[PDB]
Amino acid sequence: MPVDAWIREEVEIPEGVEVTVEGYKVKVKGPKGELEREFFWPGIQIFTEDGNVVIYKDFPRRKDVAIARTFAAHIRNMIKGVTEGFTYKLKVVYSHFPISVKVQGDEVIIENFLGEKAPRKAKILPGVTVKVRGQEIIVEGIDKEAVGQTAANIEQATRITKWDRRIFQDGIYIVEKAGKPITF
RNA sequence: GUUGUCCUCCCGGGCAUCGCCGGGCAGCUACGCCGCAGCCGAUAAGGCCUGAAAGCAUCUAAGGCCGAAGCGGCCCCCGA
Repeated sequence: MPVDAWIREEVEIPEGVEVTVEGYKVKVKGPKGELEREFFWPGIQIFTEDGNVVIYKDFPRRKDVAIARTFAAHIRNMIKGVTEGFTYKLKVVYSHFPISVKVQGDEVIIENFLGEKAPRKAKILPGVTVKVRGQEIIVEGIDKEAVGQTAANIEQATRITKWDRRIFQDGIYIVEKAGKPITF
């Protein structure tokens, strides 16, 4: 099990992303927008030491080392968030009634969900943009977290739990996440 | 309207503890009429995102998104 005792990690940043700290809060600014996050752990200093952002605490514990690596991964997703967007594709597939998925406002509305005269809805955050092209639907946007939430909110609304789950199966599902979610 | 009886008595009255019966206004009542929301925020159970401990995976270990007739505002009653 991990041989740390400093504990100190180092996070590699290019010259194409600059990062500036002011307290225990990290802001990452690159070509395409910027994104700020708050990393909230107590007793840990996050600071920029030259070209590298370093996350450290003097007293190592098993719990602190997990938190340090999670924060380090968050900066990396932010880095590849501020260079280029993340794309998840979802497909709408249906059991009987053609099903019309359009974005009206800052919510996606789905109508003709099993012949329904009522909406199913899922929230679409401003950092994420949702475009519908036929019955492929693409959730796209700056940050991996924003993109992950927006896409998943769409699947859960349409989610079948009200009847049989092997025979009633109409709804829009996560065809791409970055593999094929999710099985046992 | 009407029985008995009293006033001589038509008229007009007493009493039988409203004499009894018939109608019914005001007023009071139902066996009458009229009125008595939504939404939101924060949460449960739950569904999940990112994501480690365990380079992967994972709804949780931190961060984050929703979500109860229940909880508050909203609402009704009292209140120098």
